[PDB]
Amino acid sequence: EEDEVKNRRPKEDAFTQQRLAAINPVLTPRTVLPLYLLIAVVFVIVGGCILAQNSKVDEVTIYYQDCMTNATSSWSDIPSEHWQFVFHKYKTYNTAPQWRFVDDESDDFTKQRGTCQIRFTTPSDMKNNVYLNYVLEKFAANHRRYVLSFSEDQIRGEDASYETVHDATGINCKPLSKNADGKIYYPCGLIANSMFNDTFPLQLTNVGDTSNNYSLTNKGINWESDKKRYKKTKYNYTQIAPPPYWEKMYPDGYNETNIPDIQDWEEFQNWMRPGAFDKITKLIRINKNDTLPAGEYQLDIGLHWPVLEFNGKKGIYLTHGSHLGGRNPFLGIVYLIGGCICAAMALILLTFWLFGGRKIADASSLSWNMK
Amino acid sequence: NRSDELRTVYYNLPLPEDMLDEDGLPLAVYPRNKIRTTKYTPLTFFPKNILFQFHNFANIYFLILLILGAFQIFGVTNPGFASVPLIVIVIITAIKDGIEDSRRTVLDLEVNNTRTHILSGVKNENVANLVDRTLQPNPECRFAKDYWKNVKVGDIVRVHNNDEIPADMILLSTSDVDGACYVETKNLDGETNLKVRQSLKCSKIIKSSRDITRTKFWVESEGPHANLYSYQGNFKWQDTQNGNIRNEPVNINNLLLRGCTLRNTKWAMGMVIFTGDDTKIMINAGVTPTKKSRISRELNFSVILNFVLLFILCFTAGIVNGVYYKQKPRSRDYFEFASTNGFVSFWVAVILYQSLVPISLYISVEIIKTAQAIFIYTDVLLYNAKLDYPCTPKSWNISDDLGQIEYIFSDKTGTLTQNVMEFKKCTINGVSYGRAYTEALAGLRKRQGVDVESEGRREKEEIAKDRETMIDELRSMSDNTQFCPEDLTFVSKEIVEDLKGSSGDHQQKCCEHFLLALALCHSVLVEPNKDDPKKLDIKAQSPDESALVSTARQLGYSFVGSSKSGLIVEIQGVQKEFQVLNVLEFNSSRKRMSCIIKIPGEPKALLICKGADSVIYSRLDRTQNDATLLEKTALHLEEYATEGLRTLCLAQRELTWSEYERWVKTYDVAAASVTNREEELDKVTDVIERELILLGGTAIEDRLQDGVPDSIALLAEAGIKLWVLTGDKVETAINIGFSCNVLNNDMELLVVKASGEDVEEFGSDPIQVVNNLVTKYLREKFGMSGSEEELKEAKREHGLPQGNFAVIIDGDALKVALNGEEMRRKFLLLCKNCKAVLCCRVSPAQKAAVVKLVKKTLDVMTLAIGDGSNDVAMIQSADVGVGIAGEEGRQAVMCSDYAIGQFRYVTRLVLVHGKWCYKRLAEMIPQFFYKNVIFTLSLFWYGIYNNFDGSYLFEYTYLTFYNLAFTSVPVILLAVLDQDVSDTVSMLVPQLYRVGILRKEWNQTKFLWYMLDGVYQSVICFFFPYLAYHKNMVVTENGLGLDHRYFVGVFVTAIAVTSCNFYVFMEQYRWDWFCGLFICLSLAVFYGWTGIWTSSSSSNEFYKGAARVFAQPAYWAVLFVGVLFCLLPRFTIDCIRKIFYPKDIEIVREMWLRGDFDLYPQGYDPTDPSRPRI
Ligand SMILES: *[C@@H]1O[C@H](CO)[C@@H](O[C@@H]2O[C@H](CO)[C@@H](O[C@H]3O[C@H](CO)[C@@H](O)[C@H](O)[C@@H]3O)[C@H](O)[C@H]2NC(C)=O)[C@H](O)[C@H]1NC(C)=O
Ligand SMILES: *[C@@H]1O[C@H](CO)[C@@H](O[C@@]2(O)O[C@H](CO)[C@@H](O)[C@H](O)[C@H]2NC(C)=O)[C@H](O)[C@H]1NC(C)=O
Ligand SMILES: *[C@@H]1O[C@H](CO)[C@@H](O[C@@H]2O[C@H](CO)[C@@H](O)[C@H](O)[C@H]2NC(C)=O)[C@H](O)[C@H]1NC(C)=O
Ligand SMILES: *[C@@H]1O[C@H](CO)[C@@H](O[C@@H]2O[C@H](CO)[C@@H](O)[C@H](O)[C@H]2NC(C)=O)[C@H](O)[C@H]1NC(C)=O
Ligand SMILES: CC(C)CCC[C@@H](C)[C@H]1CC[C@H]2[C@@H]3CC=C4C[C@@H](O)CC[C@]4(C)[C@H]3CC[C@]12C
Ligand SMILES: CC(C)CCC[C@@H](C)[C@H]1CC[C@H]2[C@@H]3CC=C4C[C@@H](O)CC[C@]4(C)[C@H]3CC[C@]12C
Ligand SMILES: CC(C)CCC[C@@H](C)[C@H]1CC[C@H]2[C@@H]3CC=C4C[C@@H](O)CC[C@]4(C)[C@H]3CC[C@]12C
Ligand SMILES: CC(C)CCC[C@@H](C)[C@H]1CC[C@H]2[C@@H]3CC=C4C[C@@H](O)CC[C@]4(C)[C@H]3CC[C@]12C
Ligand SMILES: CC(C)CCC[C@@H](C)[C@H]1CC[C@H]2[C@@H]3CC=C4C[C@@H](O)CC[C@]4(C)[C@H]3CC[C@]12C
Ligand SMILES: *[C@@H]1O[C@H](CO)[C@@H](O)[C@H](O)[C@H]1NC(C)=O
Ligand code: BEF
Repeated sequence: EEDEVKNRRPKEDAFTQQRLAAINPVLTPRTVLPLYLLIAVVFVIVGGCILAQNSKVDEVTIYYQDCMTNATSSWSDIPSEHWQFVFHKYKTYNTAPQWRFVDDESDDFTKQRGTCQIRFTTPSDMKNNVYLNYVLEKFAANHRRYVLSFSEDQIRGEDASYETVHDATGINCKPLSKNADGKIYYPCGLIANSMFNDTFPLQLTNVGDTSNNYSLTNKGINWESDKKRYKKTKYNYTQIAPPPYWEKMYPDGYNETNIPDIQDWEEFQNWMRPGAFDKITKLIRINKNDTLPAGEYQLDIGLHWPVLEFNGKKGIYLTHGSHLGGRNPFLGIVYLIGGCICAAMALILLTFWLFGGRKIADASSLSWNMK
Repeated sequence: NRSDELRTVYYNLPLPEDMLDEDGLPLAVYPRNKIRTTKYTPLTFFPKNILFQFHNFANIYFLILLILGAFQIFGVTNPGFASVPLIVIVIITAIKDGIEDSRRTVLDLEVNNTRTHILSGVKNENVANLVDRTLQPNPECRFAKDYWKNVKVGDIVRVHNNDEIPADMILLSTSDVDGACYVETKNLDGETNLKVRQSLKCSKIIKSSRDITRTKFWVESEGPHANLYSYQGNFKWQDTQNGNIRNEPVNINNLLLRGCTLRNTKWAMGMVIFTGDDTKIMINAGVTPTKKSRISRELNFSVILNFVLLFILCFTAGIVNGVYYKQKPRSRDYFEFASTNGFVSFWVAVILYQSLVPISLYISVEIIKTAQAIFIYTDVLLYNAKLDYPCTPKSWNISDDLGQIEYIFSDKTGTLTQNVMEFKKCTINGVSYGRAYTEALAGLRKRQGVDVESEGRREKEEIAKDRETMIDELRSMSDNTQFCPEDLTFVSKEIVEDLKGSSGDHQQKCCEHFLLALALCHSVLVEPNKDDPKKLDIKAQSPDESALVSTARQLGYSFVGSSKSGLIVEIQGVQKEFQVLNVLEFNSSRKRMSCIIKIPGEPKALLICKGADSVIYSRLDRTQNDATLLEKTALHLEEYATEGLRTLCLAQRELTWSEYERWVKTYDVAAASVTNREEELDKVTDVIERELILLGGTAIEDRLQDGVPDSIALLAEAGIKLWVLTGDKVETAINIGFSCNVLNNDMELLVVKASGEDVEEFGSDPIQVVNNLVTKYLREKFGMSGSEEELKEAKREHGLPQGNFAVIIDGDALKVALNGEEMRRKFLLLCKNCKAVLCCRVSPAQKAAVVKLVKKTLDVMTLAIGDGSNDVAMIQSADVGVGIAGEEGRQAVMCSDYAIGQFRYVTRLVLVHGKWCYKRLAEMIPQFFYKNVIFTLSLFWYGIYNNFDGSYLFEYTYLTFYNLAFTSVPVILLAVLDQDVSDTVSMLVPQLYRVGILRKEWNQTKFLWYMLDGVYQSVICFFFPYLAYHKNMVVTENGLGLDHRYFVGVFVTAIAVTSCNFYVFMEQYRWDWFCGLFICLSLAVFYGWTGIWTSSSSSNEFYKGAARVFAQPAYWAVLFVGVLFCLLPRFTIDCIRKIFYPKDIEIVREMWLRGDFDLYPQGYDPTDPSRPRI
């Protein structure tokens, strides 16, 4: 028998022990009614400001989708279901505009061709900035295949081959990748192919005193920074072709000096931004220098876009704007309603607290100390 | 648990050709001695873990989307960026569970490497008279050091003193004569007293290794059947004198179980029979379940409801996209160039809203659970500095259960009580000596209405003064070489005063005789200490006898030495040797130990018996007695019974020489007799003690853990009903339940027994006895004689303690009380209306069955706090296993969830941590299911425009950076760093925990309300930007072109992110510097990351979202009203439901901010015996 032989404490911190500095709030009528009243007053004031600002914006919308049919060759008025004037100075100044059609038998496009002349009067001014946009109702440009139909290499001016245009990722132009002859379209996809085609004027031809017409400009209608992605074409002038709906703008193809430089073509960049909802209002003419005085003006629109074939609509939308965009009283209404709801809720809480209130903190109001 | 499948263990005999099929390896194989408590086996960890993870239906949905977006080509982009999130989530869960199993494996390796001595020198032939004195022994055969894992069947094992036995062994030899080993079964059963185990008769000849190397034998044993009081074996050998096979029975008493600790014995040499899983514990252990939480199942149901909503959305999308394609004239057949069409539309809308239940749900819940477990581990008030053990969680997924725990099934060995026995009071000559301020009396005085803290400290100071006075008087009276004040459990000062002679001569003489008798009638041995030679310690078979002998040696009546016939006693300094003529040992059926000594004076005989109160009161003389000391002693004992003091009684009697001669004559007639000489000694023992004179009684308190009588009070105030699944016996359990304030003085003790005293009225088979007892107890006090009409109505009560009774069940009465279905329902309906249900003599399987009965039927959350290898089954099968840690229990801490230091931590692991975690998860789950509805619903609401064609309103990088960066961290912080009330007010008002009992925070109506709020919120978040664009669509402050669907997407995402973050902040109970900081940081993350992504190269369609959107006043004008209109309904409903109909927590917080709980410290803990009066 020789088998006779032979600092973990948790670090006491303020975070490890979950004893961090904190404030435990309670919703007492001493700290609820002031909050409700403050929020109500602030929101009613902001909404009053917004509504006062919105009640001054003047706008002119004129739909001409049926000028090729319902209009004549003389100065005739427009039906009441095609124009809306909103002028805060004169809230009852209907003075319907007058439109006329001058058919051009040169084009063989019977669907939509000619030129619509619209004379509209404005009894007020538009300070230092006038925007003329085109409204396209009932046009669906927000579909699954339509929106993902383009190529960001051809947009960036790269000489994208057929594979980089057809075998790309989930964003590529699948239907209109290549034509029959074997030359990949330069503007590919259903967005560039289906571009708005009505040609708007470069000035508002005056009527009263023709010595001074109001001018517009197609330069500066899109974000300047947008010119950092739309680069100039780098194609060999022999491997591209206009989209199938652009065959009337380039009837002979893409020769040396006809390839459009999309960088300085701000309307094309405006159209490659597919509108989210149904209506599509895109800026096309801007005036930044001169104020637009009162009187009558005339627009010469070149109708090249077929809209009535799907019961859609289109028209002009002229406005000065505001800090909250065009005339849209939804923001002011919502602010007013939020403020009034907060005030009414504060009053209801005051009534319930002064008529059917409880004790501050009782030892007999708990669940166990009562039964 | 089957008793079949017997085995045969040889030693020094090769197996015959019947067991070995010519390969030298027997057909039978025995499992290795390695204990395996890991949740997942290291060979099948990955498949089991993946199946457990894919149990959740959202994982199956993600896998379906994966396999149907991968095979169906040309529907989505490359799927290489869709499988990575799911694979990453699965691998994260896999690494987490692997870390948990690695912790358990570290514990198992620390347990398995314990030292043991194995016989080395002779090879084993199993796996790869008695002594033949003729053959020479083997000089290389010794007991070499080895571990537990290498203890195979047939290896001779020697267990040293205080050494834990490796496996079941057949006792062969012991240092003591007759081989009477003593084992501490405190882990396999509740017995605090050392159990005696006898070795084999023929195997006593051997004493060392040189004798056993010449031994050859074999033991035929039954299969392991997982029973602690039953075993059948046959030892067989061949005689060295003549040629014949000798057989010998082997009962349970010759078996050394695994968890048994060989105590008060030098060394026991035996042979192993069962190993590893075959041991009597690893069969009553269990299968270490996965321990899923409770909120996970309702989470799966909520995921199914989200699937239903997703299917409804996809159906109404595929209908309209497919009805619109049959309308003319549309703008698609000009410019854009029904079964399969509707099908592809449906399965495009499916991939559209593929995130109604995002991939970050089962990775946010896991992060939250792990963070809450880590915050439990690093709590300083859950650290027991006595052994350096913080509350280490071992199941990280079980963290919200502790807030729903309703039943607590305690233990009584190392859970409710410590392992010390302190002599407190005594009764000599009808006079009660002793002082003590028991915590039971403290709770009683609190229930009376008097002050306890100041009065308690005052009384403790008086006890300390009396103690120092007693020490001074005992040191000034005489000098004793064995005296020591640190072992002086007695504190009274009148005892020494009346022992020196301040109350007459007869009283002094009687006190001296009583103190001498306390040091006479005992089987206590004396051993000199290892370090201090003069400090001779007392090694006794039971702790109460040790306490008696200690308090005797303290008062100047030391007992030393064990001579041939006699023992030395130092009375106050003078040494005298007595003569123990006979010693009738304390039998489990006698409950009294007697000593017959020869006192000179011809001399006389003295019979001194020490036993129970009633047992000795029966063997008394009501005729020749004081007739005044009996009533006083009975009153004192009835008084001590209401204080948890397990009292005894001492009775002496004088005898002449003729009576003792007649007694030794009938003894020699009975002692050396045959044909059941046991009954003869019983009757002679009964007739010698038919008359006795009581000379005093004792009282030994079994000390509880610190702050147990107050932790029990806190838990019972919170509503957590507790049962006591006790071990050893009934009276110990009763006095302990009296010590901690569980059993009151007016509560009737319904005893449910089989063969008791109230069973003769229903004398029949035990089944009918138990049935009649339960039925009569369910009829008169509370009449509910029935099964399905009262249980079905009581299940929908969530548990409210009431009834003012207690119930005590035995082991057999329990085994019969849960064997039948109707009996199960009747017994459970009985205990549900009781206040203090106890148990007695309950085996591990039976307590596990009790836990399963309370869990399955009457669905509730049970807790299984307990220490001991017998408590493993109920710990595993209780969904919360809280194993008490220490240097004693090293098997019920492994196979458990949490391992706290002592019981007093439960009332913090469950009352403040559990409630916190439960409320945090019950607020996180609806917030998480609501923050995704508000987003994908916007993708759907963009469908009633665009005619559900399947166009994303948000960029391809907002669908993957909304459930990942913008809104995940605030929700994680709301679920990790939220607190209803501080721990001081949490443990000051535990009634708030009742909210976690009724399941009043996480119900499906709350989730439906949150989903409806998400629907409304998403409606507003989408239709405010649209209504801004709805008139003329030119809202940019300079024209210049807005209205790309990505810009409206940024509008909607801004409103939704701000609304969701402020919603998370609104429903948070406390606002600190971390959650607010990270909410502001998430808002800034959204804004700045839009700014970084737009103003960048690879942002083709966007490229200027931040500069073109955030710079307009209309964006903010829309954002503010969006946030206000998304937050106003819920905030108003909160402000009304917290003013008009405030719940409990609101009132608690109002009175907390008023200044009610502003006196107590930060780390307050009412379950602390060292807290000052604050
Ligand atoms: C402005 O873009 C318009 C796209 O809608 C485009 O209309 C398209 O014009 C082409 C002719 O270049 C038509 O193509 C079809 O025309 C011939 C003769 O009519 C048919 O026989 C062929 O099938 C051929 O496909 C498109 O049908 C037509 N698209 C629509 C929707 O009507 C205008 O031509 C563009 N404007 C200008 C000035 O060209
Ligand atoms: C390239 O093709 C151009 C046609 O798109 C052509 O432009 C003109 O000159 O073509 C017509 C011929 O006179 C004329 O009617 C167009 O109005 C012209 N278009 C423009 C934009 O000026 C170019 O002349 C051709 N150039 C060469 C070198 O062949
Ligand atoms: C401003 O615009 C008006 C309207 O066009 C011009 O008046 C006529 O312009 C057309 C062509 O634009 C000429 O064919 C007519 O001969 C013009 N009429 C007269 C009476 O001049 C006007 O000339 C423009 N003014 C300036 C300065 O360019
Ligand atoms: C507003 O004034 C600016 C500044 O003169 C004009 O910008 C220039 O216009 C002339 C036209 O005579 C061009 O030749 C220049 O190339 C322009 N400068 C540029 C583009 O940098 C602008 O055209 C005026 N617009 C209006 C509507 O009057
Ligand atoms: C809480 C509910 C019941 C009542 C809320 C009050 C709101 C809806 C009512 C009360 C006053 C009303 C406003 C009164 C005056 C005007 C000016 C008018 O040029 C436009 C409508 C407008 C702006 C009304 C809008 C609606 C309005 C704000
Ligand atoms: C496994 C299941 C869920 C796959 C989906 C099956 C259902 C929801 C899909 C598959 C076929 C689909 C239908 C196909 C045909 C049409 C006819 C069309 O005029 C209306 C839509 C309608 C009625 C579709 C409705 C949705 C539809 C019934
Ligand atoms: C205007 C016409 C042409 C198209 C009609 C589309 C609208 C009005 C219909 C078609 C599908 C309908 C939706 C079908 C499913 C749900 C989801 C539910 O949680 C809220 C109601 C809601 C959102 C319905 C609202 C009305 C609804 C959006
Ligand atoms: C070129 C000029 C006209 C652009 C002016 C744009 C103005 C109206 C926008 C752009 C930046 C915007 C601010 C950005 C930051 C905040 C802080 C927030 O806590 C309150 C709103 C507030 C204060 C916004 C108010 C409106 C704001 C000032
Ligand atoms: C225990 C709970 C479920 C009781 C129900 C309390 C809540 C849900 C009830 C009781 C009082 C009720 C409110 C009474 C008054 C108003 C003001 C009214 O302009 C909007 C409805 C509103 C705000 C009610 C909403 C619902 C409401 C707050
Ligand atoms: C033009 O439309 C108006 C509006 O109804 C109608 O009265 C008028 O007859 C139409 N003119 C022609 C030529 O059809
Ligand atoms: F050791 Be016990 F009372 F389960």
